[PDB]
Amino acid sequence: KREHWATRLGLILAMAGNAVGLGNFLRFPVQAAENGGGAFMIPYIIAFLLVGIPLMWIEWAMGRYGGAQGHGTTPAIFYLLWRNRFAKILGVFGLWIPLVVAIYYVYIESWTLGFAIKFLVGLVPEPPATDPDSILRPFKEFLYSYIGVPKGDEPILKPSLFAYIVFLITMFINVSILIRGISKGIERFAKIAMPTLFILAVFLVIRVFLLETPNGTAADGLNFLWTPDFEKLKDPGVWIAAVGQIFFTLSLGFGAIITYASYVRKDQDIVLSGLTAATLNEKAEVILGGSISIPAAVAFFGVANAVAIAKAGAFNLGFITLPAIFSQTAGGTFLGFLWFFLLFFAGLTSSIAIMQPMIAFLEDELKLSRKHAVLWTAAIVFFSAHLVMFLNKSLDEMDFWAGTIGVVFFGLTELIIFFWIFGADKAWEEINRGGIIKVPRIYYYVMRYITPAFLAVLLVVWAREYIPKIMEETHWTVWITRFYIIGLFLFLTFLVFLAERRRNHES
Ligand SMILES: CCCCCCCCO[C@@H]1O[C@H](CO)[C@@H](O)[C@H](O)[C@H]1O
Ligand SMILES: CCCCCCCCO[C@@H]1O[C@H](CO)[C@@H](O)[C@H](O)[C@H]1O
Ligand SMILES: CCCCCCCCO[C@@H]1O[C@H](CO)[C@@H](O)[C@H](O)[C@H]1O
Ligand SMILES: CCCCCCCCO[C@@H]1O[C@H](CO)[C@@H](O)[C@H](O)[C@H]1O
Repeated sequence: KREHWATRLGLILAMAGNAVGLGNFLRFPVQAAENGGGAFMIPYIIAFLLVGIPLMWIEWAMGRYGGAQGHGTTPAIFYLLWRNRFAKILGVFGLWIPLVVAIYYVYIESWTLGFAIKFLVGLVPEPPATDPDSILRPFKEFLYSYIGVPKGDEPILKPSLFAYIVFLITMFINVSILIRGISKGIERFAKIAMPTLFILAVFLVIRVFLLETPNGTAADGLNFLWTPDFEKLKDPGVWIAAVGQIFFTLSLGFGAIITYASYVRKDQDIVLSGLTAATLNEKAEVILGGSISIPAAVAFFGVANAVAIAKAGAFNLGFITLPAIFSQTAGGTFLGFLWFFLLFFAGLTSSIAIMQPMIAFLEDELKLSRKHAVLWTAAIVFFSAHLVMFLNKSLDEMDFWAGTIGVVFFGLTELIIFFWIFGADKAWEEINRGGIIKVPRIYYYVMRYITPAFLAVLLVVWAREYIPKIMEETHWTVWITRFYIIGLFLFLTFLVFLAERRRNHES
């Protein structure tokens, strides 16, 4: 009846693949540097222990629970968990979030593929020594020419022809994997991509470790992230930043886990498999990820400038700073190729995970073939992405409502539906059923009180500090993007309507 993962190992590597592309290498280093890396470890571990693990297991169980009844998607899974019309409209969010994220994410993934192509061939800017900004500016210009950034006032992006071609290639590659299916495509690619990612990261970590400059060494930069500033541990903002990173550490709230877990067999383990996968992502995020960006930056610019450059963001550190830092070292363009090849493969395992929920919806509810479901989903993403490519703050706008506010809000709804409405006793049985290991009794208290309290705190905080703080100082072109992604929610709600009408006719 339903597709299933062939092997336990490929399932875990596939699941681990979702979180890797969502800034695993870039986000964690920045959050630690802003909040004191050594000090930041304790909040990060508490959040991973009291938020990430419980929610991951909740998502795994909801996916597998729905997959037994033939549904991999939250409109139907919520309705099975909660027999109410409002659960179906709430489930639309769980389709909407991964779809909106995909609209701009695959485009960003294309940037790594294009940059990797340009670096491999050596078609990169070369700074002439040494001025911190004069090294950074020619690469900042390089990204802007690729994206088509205007002067600054204009809201129009003029993407390069090369960047458009690469976006098509990137989309075609996504389709090649997704069209093969769960085991022939996703699972086969994850068994190839994850080890390749591991070798590049380790290779990069060793290479970065050997970087030295009169401004500093890379070993000094590594020491900045493990020596604690215990005085910064008392700040509530560090705890707010720790919980938020965990969502990107494990790709919680994007719907990828649920849809993936729907192809887990009804009696297969989710307790050990999900715990292993979440451990893989955390180890890769801390060890491998938190050892390439910051240490290389500290070596070239010293500790002080590095924090000022780490405050420029995780994206400014990934496409401008690190390529400019590798630009000066021996074999540096090839190291930039490796860095960008790493990002692309990490993106590939993630872009296929957030496009699979829409593919599952068409198959499960509208009864489309995999071929048609993959192509139609590809068409919708490719078409909608023209908004992200040509409208200036459009990417930023989708990232906020879907990938920032949306995922955290949806994570709380998953908890309440499964553990409060569906029943905490029922949900506990569903989680631990078929488990190689069993969840400890303490997590029943955590999943029912601690985890929802932490999320509601993060939300109300992330709300008041982001949502209504500045609703008036955004340019008027943001309404274009808001109008479109609101139309997408109406489109999905109509499809859920059609799906019920066909299900009321198949009787
Ligand atoms: C395959 C479907 C094509 C849809 C066309 C989208 C609008 C065209 O897009 C433009 O194409 C030009 C070259 O063709 C590029 O130079 C421009 O960068 C790009 O903006
Ligand atoms: C692996 C393939 C990567 C994409 C290669 C296509 C690069 C498109 O690049 C374009 O090619 C044109 C020539 O036809 C030139 O006139 C344009 O200046 C150039 O931007
Ligand atoms: C595509 C047509 C959209 C029309 C835009 C809505 C009317 C303009 O609304 C604008 O919204 C901004 C929100 O940040 C405010 O800062 C501006 O003051 C306001 O003029
Ligand atoms: C913001 C919440 C409102 C978004 C638009 C929902 C209004 C449409 O209502 C929809 O009608 C359908 C009838 O079958 C039902 O399947 C859906 O559950 C219901 O949400």
